[PDB]
Amino acid sequence: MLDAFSRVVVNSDAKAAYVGGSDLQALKSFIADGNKRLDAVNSIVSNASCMVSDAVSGMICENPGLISPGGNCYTNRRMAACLRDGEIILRYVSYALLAGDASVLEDRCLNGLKETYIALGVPTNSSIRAVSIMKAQAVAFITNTATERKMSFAAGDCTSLASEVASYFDRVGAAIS
Amino acid sequence: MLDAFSRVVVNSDAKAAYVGGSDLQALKSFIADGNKRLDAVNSIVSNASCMVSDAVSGMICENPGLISPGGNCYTNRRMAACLRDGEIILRYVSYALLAGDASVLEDRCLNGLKETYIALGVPTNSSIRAVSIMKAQAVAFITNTATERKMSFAAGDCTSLASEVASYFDRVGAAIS
Amino acid sequence: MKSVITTVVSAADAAGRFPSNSDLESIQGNIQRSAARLEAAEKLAGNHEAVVKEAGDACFAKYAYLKNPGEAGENQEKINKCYRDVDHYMRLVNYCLVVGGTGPLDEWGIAGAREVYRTLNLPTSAYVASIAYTRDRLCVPRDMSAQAGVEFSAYLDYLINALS
Amino acid sequence: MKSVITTVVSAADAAGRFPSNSDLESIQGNIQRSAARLEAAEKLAGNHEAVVKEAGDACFAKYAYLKNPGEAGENQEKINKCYRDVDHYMRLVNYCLVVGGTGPLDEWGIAGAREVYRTLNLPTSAYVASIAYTRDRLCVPRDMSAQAGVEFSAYLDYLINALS
Amino acid sequence: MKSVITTVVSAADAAGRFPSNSDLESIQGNIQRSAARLEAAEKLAGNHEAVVKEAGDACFAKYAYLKNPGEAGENQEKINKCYRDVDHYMRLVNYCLVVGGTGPLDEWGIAGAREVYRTLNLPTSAYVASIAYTRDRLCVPRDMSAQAGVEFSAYLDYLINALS
Amino acid sequence: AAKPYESGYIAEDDFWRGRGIAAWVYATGANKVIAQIVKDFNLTDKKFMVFIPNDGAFARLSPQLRKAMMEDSRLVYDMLAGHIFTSKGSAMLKDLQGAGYLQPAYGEAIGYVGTGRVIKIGNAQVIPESSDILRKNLGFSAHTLDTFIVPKALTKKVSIEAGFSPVTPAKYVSTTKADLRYVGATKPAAVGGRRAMNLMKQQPFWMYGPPYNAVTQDEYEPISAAAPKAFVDYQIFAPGTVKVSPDSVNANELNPVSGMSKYIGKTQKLVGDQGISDRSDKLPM
Amino acid sequence: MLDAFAKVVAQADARGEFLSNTQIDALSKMVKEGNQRLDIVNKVTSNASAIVTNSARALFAEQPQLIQPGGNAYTSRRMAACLRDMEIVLRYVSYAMIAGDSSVLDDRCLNGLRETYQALGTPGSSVAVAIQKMKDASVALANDTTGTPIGDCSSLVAELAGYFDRAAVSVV
Amino acid sequence: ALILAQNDHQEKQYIKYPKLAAAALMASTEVTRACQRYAVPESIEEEFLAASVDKVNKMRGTTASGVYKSSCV
Ligand SMILES: *C(=C)C1=C(C)[C@@H](Cc2[nH]c(/C=C3N=C(/C=C4\NC(=O)[C@H](C)[C@H]4CC)C(C)=C\3CCC(=O)O)c(CCC(=O)O)c2C)NC1=O
Ligand SMILES: *CC[C@H]1/C(=C/c2[nH]c(/C=C3N=C(/C=C4\NC(=O)C(CC)=C4C)C(C)=C\3CCC(=O)O)c(CCC(=O)O)c2C)NC(=O)[C@@H]1C
Ligand SMILES: C=CC1=C(C)[C@@H](Cc2[nH]c(/C=C3N=C(/C=C4\NC(=O)[C@H](C)[C@H]4CC)C(C)=C\3CCC(=O)O)c(CCC(=O)O)c2C)NC1=O
Ligand SMILES: C=CC1=C(C)[C@@H](Cc2[nH]c(/C=C3N=C(/C=C4\NC(=O)[C@H](C)[C@H]4CC)C(C)=C\3CCC(=O)O)c(CCC(=O)O)c2C)NC1=O
Ligand SMILES: C=CC1=C(C)[C@@H](Cc2[nH]c(/C=C3N=C(/C=C4\NC(=O)[C@H](C)[C@H]4CC)C(C)=C\3CCC(=O)O)c(CCC(=O)O)c2C)NC1=O
Ligand SMILES: C=CC1=C(C)[C@@H](Cc2[nH]c(/C=C3N=C(/C=C4\NC(=O)[C@H](C)[C@H]4CC)C(C)=C\3CCC(=O)O)c(CCC(=O)O)c2C)NC1=O
Ligand SMILES: C=CC1=C(C)[C@@H](Cc2[nH]c(/C=C3N=C(/C=C4\NC(=O)[C@H](C)[C@H]4CC)C(C)=C\3CCC(=O)O)c(CCC(=O)O)c2C)NC1=O
Ligand SMILES: C=CC1=C(C)[C@@H](Cc2[nH]c(/C=C3N=C(/C=C4\NC(=O)[C@H](C)[C@H]4CC)C(C)=C\3CCC(=O)O)c(CCC(=O)O)c2C)NC1=O
Ligand SMILES: C=CC1=C(C)[C@@H](Cc2[nH]c(/C=C3N=C(/C=C4\NC(=O)[C@H](C)[C@H]4CC)C(C)=C\3CCC(=O)O)c(CCC(=O)O)c2C)NC1=O
Ligand SMILES: C=CC1=C(C)[C@@H](Cc2[nH]c(/C=C3N=C(/C=C4\NC(=O)[C@H](C)[C@H]4CC)C(C)=C\3CCC(=O)O)c(CCC(=O)O)c2C)NC1=O
Ligand SMILES: C=CC1=C(C)[C@@H](Cc2[nH]c(/C=C3N=C(/C=C4\NC(=O)[C@H](C)[C@H]4CC)C(C)=C\3CCC(=O)O)c(CCC(=O)O)c2C)NC1=O
Ligand SMILES: C=CC1=C(C)[C@@H](Cc2[nH]c(/C=C3N=C(/C=C4\NC(=O)[C@H](C)[C@H]4CC)C(C)=C\3CCC(=O)O)c(CCC(=O)O)c2C)NC1=O
Ligand SMILES: C=CC1=C(C)[C@@H](Cc2[nH]c(/C=C3N=C(/C=C4\NC(=O)[C@H](C)[C@H]4CC)C(C)=C\3CCC(=O)O)c(CCC(=O)O)c2C)NC1=O
Ligand SMILES: C=CC1=C(C)[C@@H](Cc2[nH]c(/C=C3N=C(/C=C4\NC(=O)[C@H](C)[C@H]4CC)C(C)=C\3CCC(=O)O)c(CCC(=O)O)c2C)NC1=O
Repeated sequence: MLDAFSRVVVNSDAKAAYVGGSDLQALKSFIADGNKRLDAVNSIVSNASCMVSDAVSGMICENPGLISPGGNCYTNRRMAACLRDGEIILRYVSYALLAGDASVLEDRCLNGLKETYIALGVPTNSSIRAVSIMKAQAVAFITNTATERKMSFAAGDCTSLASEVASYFDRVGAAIS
Repeated sequence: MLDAFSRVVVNSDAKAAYVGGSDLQALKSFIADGNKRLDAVNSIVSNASCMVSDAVSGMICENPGLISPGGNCYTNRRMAACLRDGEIILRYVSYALLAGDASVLEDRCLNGLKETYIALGVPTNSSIRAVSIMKAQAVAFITNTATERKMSFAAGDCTSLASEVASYFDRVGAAIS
Repeated sequence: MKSVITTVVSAADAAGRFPSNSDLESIQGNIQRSAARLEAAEKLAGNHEAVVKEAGDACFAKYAYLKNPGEAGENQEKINKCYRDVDHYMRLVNYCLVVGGTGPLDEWGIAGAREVYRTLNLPTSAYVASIAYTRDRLCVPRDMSAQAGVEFSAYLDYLINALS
Repeated sequence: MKSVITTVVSAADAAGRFPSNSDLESIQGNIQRSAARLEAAEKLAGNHEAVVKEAGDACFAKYAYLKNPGEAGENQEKINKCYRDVDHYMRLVNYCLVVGGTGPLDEWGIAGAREVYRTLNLPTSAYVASIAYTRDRLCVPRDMSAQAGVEFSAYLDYLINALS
Repeated sequence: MKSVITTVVSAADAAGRFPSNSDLESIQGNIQRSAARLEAAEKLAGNHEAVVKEAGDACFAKYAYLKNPGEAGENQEKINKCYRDVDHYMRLVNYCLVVGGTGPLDEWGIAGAREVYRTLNLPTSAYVASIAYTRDRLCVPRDMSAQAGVEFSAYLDYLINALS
Repeated sequence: AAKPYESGYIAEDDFWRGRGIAAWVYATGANKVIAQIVKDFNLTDKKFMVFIPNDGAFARLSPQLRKAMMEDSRLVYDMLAGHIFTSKGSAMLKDLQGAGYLQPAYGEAIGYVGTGRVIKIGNAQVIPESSDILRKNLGFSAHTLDTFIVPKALTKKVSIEAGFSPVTPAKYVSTTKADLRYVGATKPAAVGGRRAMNLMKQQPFWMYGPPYNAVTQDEYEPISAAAPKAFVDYQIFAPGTVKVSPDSVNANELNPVSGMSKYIGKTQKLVGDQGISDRSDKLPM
Repeated sequence: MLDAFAKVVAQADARGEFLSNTQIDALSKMVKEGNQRLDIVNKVTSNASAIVTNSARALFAEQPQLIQPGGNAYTSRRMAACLRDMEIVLRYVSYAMIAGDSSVLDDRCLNGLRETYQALGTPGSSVAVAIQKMKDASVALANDTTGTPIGDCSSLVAELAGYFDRAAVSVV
Repeated sequence: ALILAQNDHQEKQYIKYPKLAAAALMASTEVTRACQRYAVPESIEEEFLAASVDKVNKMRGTTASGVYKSSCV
């Protein structure tokens, strides 16, 4: 499991080169932008339950065949398992946003999730819609463009973090796609 | 004298407009590439001593009549004054490129220069050529395409600053004409 | 206009020198500080209708005698021209936040003001009352950021010190 | 890799809970101490071949018996691989100065080293004596800053206590 | 208790190793953020009966049906224990502001609360609505500092997401 | 819309221009649309109430919602009619306590929940600090909001997948030195000559030793194969012209206790630099 | 196999919805570069043998063990296989560069290359070092004028380097 | 004239009109008596120190040959 700091270590260990000079610009900019990163992971973590419930309710209210008798989110057991399935993916994307690298998302969440949903008969398309709704909630919560709740931030620009979390969210969709 | 920032202020003061968000896209792009403007000015002032003796000797090689007896560059005193000119014009052009505005060029150097060179008997055709060779050296030094001196730069494009200094040099040439 | 640019190239022009490393080094601070001093520029430019409004009545609330006959604000058009002057001064402060120096203030509001305000009986204390009322009503996380507020207040008090 | 981030996300993953305030509070200190450890790592990166050369001869100066036949430093192939292994350890120390924790040491140089050095007849005291010599030639204002020297000597003592 | 110290000594004890540099690096951030969270906790401690009285009223105002017979807020004994439980939750939030983590919440108010509130017919939405009202009445410069408000609202959102 | 001071700030639009809450109302032209909504529903006589989203509320509209608002004028009209309420007269902040409903000028009834000083009109929170403003002429009361009132009925076609997902373009960070050198390795060897070996880089000093034996660039050039028959006598010259200097005068610098020496033997190859040469500037021939 | 234009359509059918105007001016900009992109692929396919041979020569002057007797680069059969394995990755990087999307690169070049190199005993890290040396020469050869109009190409050479790094991390 | 002017119009005026720039430099040295006709040395040290500068200034009153120019008469 590698963060942003360990990624340059593994990149320069293939070099057998010391890290210093050229490779330090990204790390010093990562340090100088760290308050916005903590400020963004806190904003995602504070609104987790509303995000998961809103994403699963949106996925159902766009496709009502899931709660249809014989659908994949039909009974209470399947609905609770789907809420859990969404909550775990949000947890791992929050880990990857905190670490600044998506290696923890690959190793513990996405490694084999593709055919696990296949063996379960879980529909692939619906989960992508839930992931995209969670992505759209995450960018609005980071950039303080949420219509239902406004938070308190110091003024400035952090759309790089919004692009990074959008870059994590589509990655998950691709693996299960 | 003015610079690039105050240029839009006299434009807004002509209509009593506040400088709004429309006006600041031109100026925040002036700041974004602020490192390239300093890197472009530093390349010119580094080889400014070669540039005058490059250009004036090129102007001699084309018209031997200047070093002819009675010619305008015939005396050591007149040759020193011509080399003194080759440097004043190069100094004010590097002021105008640093400021991002041509204002300091045409009230401190070119205002009253044409009738001075007419009253002195300084040849105008020969002058134009000393400025054009310096312009050709400026575009070579900004775009790092000199034959026998290459300077270390970060990679990227610089034809906009080269076009700006090319726009200052024919302002000089049209002024002395 | 006196700015970071026009200072260092006139010092170089007076000495006949090329732009040295100090001249380039001075403009590097114009890269760092322009993130803060430009953030107050659109903040004042977008909400410039409530600040003139809130300064103009504070000027007359401090000095109610100006509406007496024979005084400076006796009729309506004189008060209309009085609000226009606070709009002019806030526009010049908006300009000075953009150039980065006290150029436009010193050219367009400061030079020659002490003659016209004495000739036309305009009290300078009533001029600095509105600028001071703008100065103490700066909520440093709410109006703007911290450094943008510092850059804004440093240009307001320069006008206050120059008018008195 | 053992670091500041990885410990707290591994703890939150073992507990199965979201990142709380204590986790973010632990990253503020990473933000604080990165100003010292990164400029320790950069100064190590810029001058590493001088230090690897300087610490390599202290090993053979302390233990001159390694160049005898039958030992582990007979010909030039052994001395070259000795300098290579010392450079490997200095590179791992540079890596741990960057990542903030002892991860790259514990997994690329320390784990399994005892079986290799016992099997290949490599005396660990002379792999230790170079690291010990490197620590003592560190003055507080000359080589780096004050906290950078603390950050450097802490990883040197970690490597020494691991191999001893 | 879930905190900054306890997570890293529990991780080092599970690994069976000494405290490394990453552990101490995690405590530097505790030293940093204690300047904000302690003066959040002190301001909560000095004015808690005003906030609890205010919090209780909001729940009833939102859910006026609780005072009907057959419900959980019939007589004064239920409303007094409602205010007591809201004061308990505010005290646990004050405790988590001091310890630096969500330990006192997770063990004294959250764990087991769902079985109690389902068994004793206590609607969790009204135990949530008081905490939700407390969060929205927090202005940035008036009630506390800027980072203290962030530290306070983070624990309020943690309690809200735990009970919802 | 001409000047806010002329004749003070008594006129309706000038009074609001003098307030600092909603500058965006005149920055854009929503003032004309709201006027057309006060004539399309005859709201003039009956005493209504209006909720104004302040500055900052407008500055935080999502890009995909702002795009929809700027590509469909009926959407703007509906959203603006949803901020004007006739249900209960010109009510202040003391009449919204409890959880009830308000009737918009056009939209469907919108739920509100007021608990003391914390009042929600659905999706939006009222800013109590600057509100409860009753205008006698044109009687209505005004309140400020932290957010636009956005009903789920109007923002059903707005999606982030429609082209508003945030993307930051990545860029390379090469240098002029590196690119100039590497470009010489793109020509065929029969043309490039020496430059065909220009893609090799310096390696750690121990990579050039016995086990690995990395080759330097000076070993690919004719300078490392020069062994001429002729020689310089070094005796023909008058005494005092031949010069000799060592690299140092010290035992354990010319050769340390170990075999790692920079001056004696075959270990003077094991140096960090010296792995490449800048002798490819001469020519391509 | 998709191009960058087929990407947005394949994500538009999935939601069952028309391309909004923001996707359209995202695409007309991508058309409006156009000539630069083909100038890039023209420069790489004009010098392909030089790129491959100079990268292999730098690889063996650097790592002499592959051509040492017993090395993976020993003999002619293996050496010939190594010469144009690199030319295969160069070909598919140029395909992905002209497509604007790394869909052909993952489908028929990088799909299963790792266990292919594992089943043969080929060291994948040296393949990655060869990929990096081809990358450096390709981005060096990409940004010269050579009789093209002056402009910036930076967002295109970043994508070209990204294709090379995607190929380099997937092999090893 | 361009270094003693305060506002930009005042420097633009000396720029456009050369006699105005000749007169401003004179009036600037008259109201603050830095001319030589009002400069009083204090010690004989400073009197010699002023004599050296004045000897340099008289040399530009002759030609490059050494012939007296028509200015210093
Ligand atoms: C007479 C007939 C005649 C000359 C004398 C000579 C002068 C000349 N040079 C150029 C083009 C350049 N001159 C430059 C100036 C310098 N070159 C240097 O490297 C040093 C730093 C400096 C002088 C010491 C430069 C940089 C150029 C651009 C190309 C380059 O890489 O050098 C011109 C104009 C174009 C031309 O005619 O070549 C002239 C007239 N050339 C003569 O023909
Ligand atoms: C720089 C050379 C590196 C290297 C190459 C190498 N490869 C092989 C063997 C094979 N390579 C493949 C690869 C492909 N087949 C394909 O169809 C495609 C298209 C996507 C690729 C990339 C295959 C099938 C083989 C086995 C067949 C054969 O080559 O005879 C070999 C050795 C040959 C052998 O194993 O007998 C080498 C040397 N290895 C290196 O050392 C360099 C790093
Ligand atoms: C130690 C634990 C810790 C936290 C709990 C958070 C809290 C936090 N946020 C910021 C500070 C900030 N946070 C943001 C981020 C944003 N602002 C916005 O307007 C956007 C909505 C959003 C990004 C999209 C910005 C822009 C700053 C200003 C400083 C900076 O740019 O780094 C700061 C530094 C300045 C300050 O003290 O206020 C802190 C401590 N960050 C931490 O380090
Ligand atoms: C570490 C990462 C990790 C995960 C991502 C999940 C992945 C995962 N999900 C399920 C299991 C499931 N996941 C879902 C979820 C869904 N089905 C749908 O129709 C929706 C599209 C979606 C909810 C949004 C459902 C409904 C089940 C239960 C299937 C069943 O009961 O037959 C299972 C089988 C075990 C079980 O839960 O019973 C696993 C391993 N678990 C993990 O450990
Ligand atoms: C028919 C079923 C149906 C639903 C269940 C909702 C679900 C829903 N919510 C949002 C969109 C959103 N959802 C949230 C999440 C929240 N907003 C808040 O105010 C709370 C704090 C939190 C839990 C409710 C946010 C923050 C946004 C975007 C910005 C905003 O609304 O402020 C989106 C748009 C996602 C996208 O752009 O693709 C959808 C589909 N809408 C529907 O059409
Ligand atoms: C502030 C702006 C400023 C300038 C631009 C210069 C330009 C300039 N040059 C001269 C004066 C001169 N300028 C030239 C120059 C030339 N003659 C040629 O044939 C060539 C085309 C050209 C050189 C390349 C010569 C030869 C003289 C001397 C004339 C003489 O001595 O009779 C003079 C008159 C003063 C004097 O006699 O020295 C001025 C103002 N000086 C300035 O102060
Ligand atoms: C005080 C003195 C002082 C300077 C001299 C400049 C020095 C300078 N130049 C650039 C940086 C740069 N300079 C160039 C310019 C060029 N590159 C080329 O290939 C062209 C030949 C040339 C065009 C004219 C480019 C393209 C960058 C990188 C982009 C940028 O930083 O804007 C940078 C940013 C990168 C860095 O070094 O960290 C700096 C500090 N700035 C200063 O503060
Ligand atoms: C570019 C900068 C700039 C300014 C600062 C103003 C300054 C200024 N004010 C007035 C003119 C005036 N200025 C005022 C203003 C005031 N009287 C008071 O008692 C208060 C102190 C203040 C209002 C708050 C009044 C009342 C007049 C009219 C006086 C007259 O007409 O004689 C005039 C004369 C011409 C005119 O009527 O406009 C000028 C130049 N104008 C400018 O162009
Ligand atoms: C990435 C982490 C990493 C490391 C830390 C090193 C660790 C390491 N060092 C050696 C290997 C060695 N280390 C030494 C060093 C010495 N023996 C002596 O006589 C002196 C005591 C001392 C000189 C300083 C020698 C001589 C060998 C080679 C042993 C041999 O081949 O016989 C080997 C055996 C393989 C080899 O190098 O040939 C390994 C794995 N290598 C790594 O890859
Ligand atoms: C980045 C890693 C790094 C280190 C581990 C140290 C180690 C170190 N010391 C010296 C070099 C030296 N070190 C000293 C020691 C001292 N001089 C003083 O002012 C102090 C009183 C005293 C330290 C206690 C002296 C006197 C020299 C020069 C003579 C020598 O070679 O030892 C050198 C050679 C380069 C140089 O001249 O500095 C190196 C690499 N320095 C480093 O840069
Ligand atoms: C140290 C941590 C700690 C806590 C967090 C609280 C948690 C808690 N609250 C209640 C208990 C309660 N909580 C409420 C509150 C309400 N019911 C309503 O009608 C409204 C919805 C709401 C008012 C705000 C009521 C009425 C009881 C008493 C339930 C009863 O006795 O029937 C009880 C049952 C025992 C009792 O208080 O008599 C407990 C354990 N107590 C603790 O010791
Ligand atoms: C320690 C915990 C703590 C809180 C959770 C808050 C909550 C809070 N707010 C108020 C009291 C108030 N709070 C406000 C609100 C505001 N006033 C402003 O300047 C802002 C614009 C706006 C916040 C967004 C107002 C106007 C009052 C006085 C009227 C009232 O009782 O609500 C009071 C009564 C004591 C007081 O007068 O402050 C309390 C406890 N304050 C605290 O001390
Ligand atoms: C461009 C920069 C900029 C500013 C300087 C402010 C300026 C400002 N704020 C307010 C208006 C206000 N200003 C404040 C702010 C405060 N009140 C206090 O008692 C505290 C000292 C301070 C916060 C710390 C408040 C609470 C209001 C609304 C009520 C009031 O007028 O006090 C007004 C009156 C007109 C209006 O309502 O908009 C003005 C001009 N706004 C800006 O956009
Ligand atoms: C067979 C395929 C084929 C092509 C690629 C193009 C080649 C080509 N490219 C350009 C046009 C261009 N080519 C470039 C490219 C570059 N400029 C540089 O300085 C960099 C070295 C390089 C970037 C990689 C640029 C930047 C333009 C346009 C000039 C501009 O946009 O300002 C033009 C001029 C017409 C136009 O501008 O559209 C042509 C004909 N034509 C073809 O028929």
